Amino acid sequence: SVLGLLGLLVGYLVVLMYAQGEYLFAITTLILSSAGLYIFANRKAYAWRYVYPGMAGMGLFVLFPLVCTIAIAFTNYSSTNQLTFERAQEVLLDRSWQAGKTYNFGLYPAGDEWQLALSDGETGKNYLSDAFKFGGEQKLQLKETTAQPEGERANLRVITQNRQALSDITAILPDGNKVMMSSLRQFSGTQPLYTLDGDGTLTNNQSGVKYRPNNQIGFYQSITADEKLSPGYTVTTGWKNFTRVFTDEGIQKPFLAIFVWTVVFSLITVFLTVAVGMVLACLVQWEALRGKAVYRVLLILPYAVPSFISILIFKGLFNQSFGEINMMLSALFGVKPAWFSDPTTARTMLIIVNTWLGYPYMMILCMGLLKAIPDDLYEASAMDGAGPFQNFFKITLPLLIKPLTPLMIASFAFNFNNFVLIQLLTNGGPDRLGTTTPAGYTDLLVNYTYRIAFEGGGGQDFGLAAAIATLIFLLVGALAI
Amino acid sequence: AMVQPKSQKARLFITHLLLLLFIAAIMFPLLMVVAISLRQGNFATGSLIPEQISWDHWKLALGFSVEQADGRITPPPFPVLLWLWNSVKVAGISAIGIVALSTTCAYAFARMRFPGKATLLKGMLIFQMFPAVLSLVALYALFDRLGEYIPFIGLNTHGGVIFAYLGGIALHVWTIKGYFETIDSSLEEAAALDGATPWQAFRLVLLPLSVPILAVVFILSFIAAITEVPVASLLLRDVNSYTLAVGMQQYLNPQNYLWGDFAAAAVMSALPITIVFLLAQR
Amino acid sequence: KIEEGKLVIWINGDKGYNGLAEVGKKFEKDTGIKVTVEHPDKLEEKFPQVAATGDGPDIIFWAHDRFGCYAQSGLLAEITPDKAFQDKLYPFTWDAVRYNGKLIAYPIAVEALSLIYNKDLLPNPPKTWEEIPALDKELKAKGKSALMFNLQEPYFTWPLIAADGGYAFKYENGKYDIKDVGVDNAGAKAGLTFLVDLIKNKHMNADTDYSIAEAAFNKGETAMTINGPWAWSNIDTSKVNYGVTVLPTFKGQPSKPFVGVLSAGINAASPNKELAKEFLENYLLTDEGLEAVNKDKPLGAVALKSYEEELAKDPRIAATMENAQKGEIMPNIPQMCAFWYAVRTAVINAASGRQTVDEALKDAQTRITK
Amino acid sequence: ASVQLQNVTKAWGEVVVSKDINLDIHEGEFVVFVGPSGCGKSTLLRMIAGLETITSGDLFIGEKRMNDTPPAERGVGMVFQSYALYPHLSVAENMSFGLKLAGAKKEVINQRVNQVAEVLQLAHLLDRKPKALSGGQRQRVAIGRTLVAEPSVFLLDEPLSNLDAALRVQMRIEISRLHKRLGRTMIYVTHDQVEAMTLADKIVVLDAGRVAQVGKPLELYHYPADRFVAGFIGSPKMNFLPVKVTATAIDQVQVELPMPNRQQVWLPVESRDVQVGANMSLGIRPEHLLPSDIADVILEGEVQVVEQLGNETQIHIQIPSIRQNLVYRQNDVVLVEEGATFAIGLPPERCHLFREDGTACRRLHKEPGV
Amino acid sequence: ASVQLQNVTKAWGEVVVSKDINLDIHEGEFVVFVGPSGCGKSTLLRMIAGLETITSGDLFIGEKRMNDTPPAERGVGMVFQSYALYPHLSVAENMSFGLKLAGAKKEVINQRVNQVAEVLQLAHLLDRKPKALSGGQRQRVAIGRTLVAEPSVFLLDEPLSNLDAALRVQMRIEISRLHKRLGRTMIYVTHDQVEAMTLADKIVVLDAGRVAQVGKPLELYHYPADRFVAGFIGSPKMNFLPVKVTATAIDQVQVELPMPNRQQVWLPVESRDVQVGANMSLGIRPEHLLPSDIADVILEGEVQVVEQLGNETQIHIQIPSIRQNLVYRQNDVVLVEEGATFAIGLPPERCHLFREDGTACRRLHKEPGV
Ligand SMILES: CCCCCC/C=C/CCCCCCCCCC(=O)O[C@H](COC(=O)CCCCCCCCCCCCCCC)COP(=O)(O)OC[C@@H](O)CO
Ligand SMILES: OC[C@H]1O[C@H](O[C@H]2[C@H](O)[C@@H](O)[C@@H](O)O[C@@H]2CO)[C@H](O)[C@@H](O)[C@@H]1O
Ligand SMILES: OC[C@H]1O[C@H](O[C@H]2[C@H](O)[C@@H](O)[C@@H](O)O[C@@H]2CO)[C@H](O)[C@@H](O)[C@@H]1O
Ligand SMILES: [Mg+2]
Ligand SMILES: [Mg+2]
Repeated sequence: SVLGLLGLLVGYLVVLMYAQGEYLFAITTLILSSAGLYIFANRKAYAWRYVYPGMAGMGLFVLFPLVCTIAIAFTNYSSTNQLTFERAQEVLLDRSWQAGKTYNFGLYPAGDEWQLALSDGETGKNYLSDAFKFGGEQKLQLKETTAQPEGERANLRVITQNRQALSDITAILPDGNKVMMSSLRQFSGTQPLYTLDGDGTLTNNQSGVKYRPNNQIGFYQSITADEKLSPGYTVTTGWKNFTRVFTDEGIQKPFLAIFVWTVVFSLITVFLTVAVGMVLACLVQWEALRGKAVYRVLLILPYAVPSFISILIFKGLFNQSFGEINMMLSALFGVKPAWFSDPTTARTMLIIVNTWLGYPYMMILCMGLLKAIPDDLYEASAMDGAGPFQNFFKITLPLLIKPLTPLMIASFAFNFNNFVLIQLLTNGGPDRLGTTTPAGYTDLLVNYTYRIAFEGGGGQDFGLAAAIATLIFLLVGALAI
Repeated sequence: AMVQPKSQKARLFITHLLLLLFIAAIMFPLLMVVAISLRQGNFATGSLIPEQISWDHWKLALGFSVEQADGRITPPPFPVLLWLWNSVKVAGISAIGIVALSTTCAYAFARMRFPGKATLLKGMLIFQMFPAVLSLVALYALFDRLGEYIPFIGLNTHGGVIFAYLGGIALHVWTIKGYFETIDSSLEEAAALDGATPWQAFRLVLLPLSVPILAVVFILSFIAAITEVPVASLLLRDVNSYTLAVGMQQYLNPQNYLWGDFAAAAVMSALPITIVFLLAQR
Repeated sequence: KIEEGKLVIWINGDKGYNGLAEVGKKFEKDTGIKVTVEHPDKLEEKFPQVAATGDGPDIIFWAHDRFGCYAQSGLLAEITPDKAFQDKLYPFTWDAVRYNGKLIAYPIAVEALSLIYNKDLLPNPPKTWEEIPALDKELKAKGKSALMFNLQEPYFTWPLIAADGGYAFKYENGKYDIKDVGVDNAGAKAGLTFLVDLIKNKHMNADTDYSIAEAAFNKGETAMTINGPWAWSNIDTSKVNYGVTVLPTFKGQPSKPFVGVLSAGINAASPNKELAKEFLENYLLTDEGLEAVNKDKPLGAVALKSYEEELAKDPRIAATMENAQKGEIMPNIPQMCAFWYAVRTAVINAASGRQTVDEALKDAQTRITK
Repeated sequence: ASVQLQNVTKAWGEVVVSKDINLDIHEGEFVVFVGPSGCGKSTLLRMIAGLETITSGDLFIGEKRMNDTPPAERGVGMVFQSYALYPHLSVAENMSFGLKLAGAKKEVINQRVNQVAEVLQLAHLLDRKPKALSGGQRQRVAIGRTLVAEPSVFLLDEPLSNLDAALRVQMRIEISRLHKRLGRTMIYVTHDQVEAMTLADKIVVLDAGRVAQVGKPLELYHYPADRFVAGFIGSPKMNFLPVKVTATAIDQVQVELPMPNRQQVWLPVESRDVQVGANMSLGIRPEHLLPSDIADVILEGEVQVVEQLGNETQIHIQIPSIRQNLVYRQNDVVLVEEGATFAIGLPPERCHLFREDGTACRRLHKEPGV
Repeated sequence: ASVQLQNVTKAWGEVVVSKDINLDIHEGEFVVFVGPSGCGKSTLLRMIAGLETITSGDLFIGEKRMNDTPPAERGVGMVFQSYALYPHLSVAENMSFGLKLAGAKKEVINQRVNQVAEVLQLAHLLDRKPKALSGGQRQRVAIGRTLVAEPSVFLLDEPLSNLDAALRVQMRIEISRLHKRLGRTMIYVTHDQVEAMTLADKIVVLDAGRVAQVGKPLELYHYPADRFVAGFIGSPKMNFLPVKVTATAIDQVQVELPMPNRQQVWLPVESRDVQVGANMSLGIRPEHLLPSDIADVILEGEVQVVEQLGNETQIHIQIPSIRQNLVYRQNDVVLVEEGATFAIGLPPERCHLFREDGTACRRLHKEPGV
């Protein structure tokens, strides 16, 4: 019933995955599909039915783009080397040079059929084609005339409506050569810049220079019996990107240095957010407190505001010379801290902002997790004569840290790769001096690798960044063993 | 409810002031936005408390044009309301999807016995630790090949952005499993003896008792998707299909700093998550 | 894949995008084809990224200096104006949009920075950079300040640096020699040192950006600013009594601002190259179209000869051209867009006090060459 | 040490859960509060302990008022119903926790722990955590904890209530022998009437908050104040027969039985404030009932349930015209099958009598033990 | 309809909790498994229900093997120890949940619940939820569920374990009346020996996962097969005295008491497999001890505890030369103060004798009811 209809797509997609190329994606599409049919059909595998749809998402949208990203590392993927070879030549073959001169054209109705007219400005002569029907690639031989065509000239709107059929019409003069639509008002001779023969050798039509695909650098290059055509294509390079990480001194320089900041940043985040989160969660549920429910919503509010807009409003608030925080921080005290210029002051700001950002989540967590403690433990403590502080450190805290550990080691993992905070607030903070790659003081491992690949200027090597992305992750694979 | 020592109020009163000062410290930034959203002009700098109200910034956030006495009617620079509904769609559908996938999977992990259930969960977490930001190159290529076959979940689609998030469930799976292993075993066993199949026990016994955890998982996932930037702005290309996160960063062009217009939209951007919190009192 | 049947246009946010849209509505009225104008953040970066995958706008707006990098990357289609159209613009603007003997964009308007002064606070603006610190003390005690302009971009700080003898690439008779860069020399150092000395004497903040500068001048807090024609529309609204004049001279030598020409290129991946041609040639680059944009935010001294002569009578544009003559035209070579990144890093790190001018520029010098 | 309650009342907004109840508990006295679940036993204990505020009335411990004194300074300890053992702490840390905080003494801790662990055989469990221990051991840690603290008043909220029947019986002896060895004031709370009888110097019966009766265990058994006390104390429940008063004297009262054979008998009981024709309740305990050949008052019915306990035989008899199976009790083994006919003797000397409201008529029959 | 277990063995990894145990349970038989907590009572019940796997052995329910048969198709109904009441569902839905799913019958559901709710008095609590009910009401709901199910086999896991003492006595009658009414197979599990003795037709005593004895309650009481069985049955624990065998005879066994007055008594007990000089345990129940004036074998010592139960009197006596208190039990009321000297008679006819391995010597005295 449903086995056959879902079995229909296995062969409607599977077979077409083999066709039209795409060999890289045709493999996993069947492996994941055939496993889903085997599990959901016979009742021998029932436990996997609850697991499969979960891991299928994990595979397609987490595991694949990772394996694929590691494949990106073995190649020279760059701002220049960005497309496949068949997309590179597709671009190169598309571009065209103008040969012949321009003519002004007009569209004139003759019953149901149309009529074209060009006008040479050099000679002053006019040319007019026979009656034709719009549609398909057709050639029209124009004839010289002194008379006017019957029927009024078509307005722009009408010529725009028939633009597609008009672009395929290749008109030709009695004297000149082929001429095609160049705008809504003009016709000019536009021939393709290159031609591709039997072998993959592009030959120029204006200069006449031939070009062959150089698969060492990834470009079409000029050969003599050196020009480099620069749309560019992606080609494998092997261990060349991985070796650069172990070879370079200017890439390795901040690489170890920001690692320290990354871990230190996330440790201090976890510690302060848990502290603030827990202490408040204890206080909001405290019996003796009056407006518990009012306090509860107010302390949570920061979380009801999206992270990115908080960071952006903080960025403007933390401005050094101007900006409202230092405006009042110089009125009292008298200091205007260098929140962006100084490495430490910036690093401090990050933590202040992140603590603001991160405490509500820990509070909410502790609020629920706090209910796992039975009330009579504090009643037995009251008999023995313990104060509020004594209760917290001898009972509350040690009884919360165990169920909390996995959630805060998860918080360390989150804040380890907290990309959006750094990019939006500081984007690397103060610049790290004398580096071959773009690097900052507040950059995390995710930020540094991102700068290497995507940041305009100072190199855009997607491959090198992919090599470092793999090198991080595989070394985090030590957290397993 | 228990007799209290040392006048009690010594600590109670001093706590009221400490929280009262704390809420002031944390509300300040948000009160700035509200103030900037009412201040006239789009300048980055201005008076802490506005001399006179403006409304102008709130007018173009809601879609109205305004007439400044100088150069005629200025139109709303960005479709903020559309961006708002877009964010709700992508995160809402996203979060239901995440709950459904992660809740069912955890049920098998907590109850059903199958070999290597420990290593798969371990592996799921470790793989998820790798940031999606260092995969954007591959992600674009993924939805590029995927787009030409199933158009409604490819590049420049909300379905694509939703299906992109549907991977991150490992964390939730653990949490939900952990919650399941807290519920009394007898209930599912008593259901089994009554005749209930493993699914019947899931829906009629286990689910209705797990409402609060699934509520939290939804809220967390909903928040997570509302603020996602890297992937969202990578896949979503058309302005009219932007989510709040993608679009809201167009306000702060260094040479076209619309700081006022931004503030009105920023307060408006807090609405969906707050709506969720206020409905989640059950 | 860029959609066929419509025109997506990208233009920097500080230009008159709403006006340009009005031109698009007329194009829609006549052709029935919808024009979408957008002003994405960091446009100079976004376009190369999207266009390389065959995406982005059909028409792209920037100063001509970035267009050489775009053309070399295969992101630009060769534009094809006939003899009659080329004769409608000034020849020196076509030279700005020429890369390897080919026209890669339509030049729209000539841009140049000028010193903008508040008349009520300062009736006689300084002819020299040297007399500003003295003037600042005078105005600072009055509750105000002398000069506030964007320091985060080199485009705004290059006039002072290139005054005593700074340059990007030495232009030999024929072509730009890319091995001779004048950001390291004594002239470039002396200029940037003067900037740092204005910061070290509290006349300026190291982190003053475009947003703060535009705020300070339009609210009447500073007497002077350094800005382009696009910014005049905001000053009109603020009803500040302002003049536009020559840039101050440093060490006797005049400030030499890099002259930009706002240019419109056609995406090499557009299936609307014919419609893109008609819009720009017959709608934008007419007396009516340019007026629509200039009425939103001033273009400066336009490339279209007909509208330029209507526009030349405005003293603001006279002063724009006067400073343009004293500066030199921005090169379009692919090494130019790599020129700005290093100078950005150099100036900001020098102004902050992280590096001395000598150390900050030496890093930039070895970066341009490589 | 001496704990006394004057008009103590607990309310929850509007729900008066406990009426104004007076209790006088002398130094070193073993007092047991008994009643059904939810009758307010723990509420009282918590009010004495300080874990619950007193809405109305006065509470004294050692002849000073404690109502507003914090729980710690009351000189009072509590074994909690759930044991309230700290899950994260060891047995030795659970037992010493009290004096561990404030006034910590390393050497004194070791003594008090090992001494109390000696008398409860817990020296081998000190290093262990509560989750590793069995229920029975965890109880000994709970009691052990307060024994280390050495309070003047011990408060026990159902310490035996969660143990195996055989372990419950054994632990009763331990508590008795602990009581006499210490000689200190102990307030005990249970629902088991057996524990009240075998432990208490003085019993306090609670009926929906109200104190029903106070006195010696053996006094509560023979002479109950109302129908509730009579029905609550005793191994199997006392037999209640609806009777009608026909004759009244100065010494005894005659009542009519609900049988078709209307028999009448005099009962040596109080005759102050009694009326003829009042529907009363006859009280007779299963143990007190006699064989048919001895007595003159005979009740005959059908045997429904026979419970062979080994040490005794309990027989449930369906007497006609009354929907209540009469319970008999006798030593050794009685060979009577289920369904067979049986007759018993009703002794007037061992009879109780209750009013319409439930108030018991004072028994004049002198019993040994009071 | 008739469950039976052959060579049944349960194991956890390597630990073999239960060895090959044989049990045969007849149709309509009421079988009670008794033993301490953690002796495997629930496990046995769970293995019959299919919630737990039988490692080695055969399980029959109504003359067919059930080992691998899913729990649902076992024709069995369990009352869980926790009650296993669905918190989200009402009382009505808790009792009808079985026939709600797998073929709903709206008309029938209403009937089957109301018929069961009538014979438990749950009619006014149908629409209520498990949190609103009390523990006593919750128990009846848990039983109700299976009564609606009407299975061939009932499995009750300590249904009286958590109730009040007085309510635990009342419900025992409600159970026995329900058994003879339904007339179906019932497997009962409890730690309380009283429940075993009253309710069961056949008792199975468990000791560390091992079946120690099977038989009628009165057989278990009079003739235990080992020391464990003897010490598990009977209100207070049987007295045990360390004796040394001095002489043997086909008809009886002679032992020596550990006293300085080394008395030697002849016990009417199986001399089979008993040697002279072998150290043994003399068993004697508190009820079976006689007043001193009756017998000639006297035991004298100091009174440690006097427990006035009202209906009886329990007396604990410290006999020198045995550091275990001799427990005495006498009907009516005995006026003896603690610390006084008390002597009792040790009747040889009523004595048990156990070997080193705890195995009982078969009693040759004929007790009535066996
Ligand atoms: C770095 C810290 C930043 C903190 C930011 C938070 C900002 C809010 C300002 C409030 C500051 C606290 C001032 C203390 C005021 C006393 C409050 C009080 O006296 O109220 C107490 C509330 O408890 C309680 O939070 C106990 C009181 C908590 C005090 C302990 C605070 C020390 C935190 C540092 C420890 C780090 C945690 C380590 C995490 C890995 C009363 O408790 P009890 O009735 O005995 O307990 C029993 C009941 O709770 C049972 O449910
Ligand atoms: O801790 C800083 C961080 O906290 C929050 O991030 C949460 C996230 O929302 C959850 O989904 C989960 O993964 O845990 C994270 C932290 O442990 C805030 O959302 C975020 O703004 C802030 O940076
Ligand atoms: O600052 C580097 C930047 O300078 C120029 O950009 C100018 C632009 O030409 C103006 O029209 C206006 O938008 O201000 C910009 C500076 O903020 C160059 O055109 C550009 O290539 C370069 O990156
Ligand atoms: Mg209680
Ligand atoms: Mg059990």
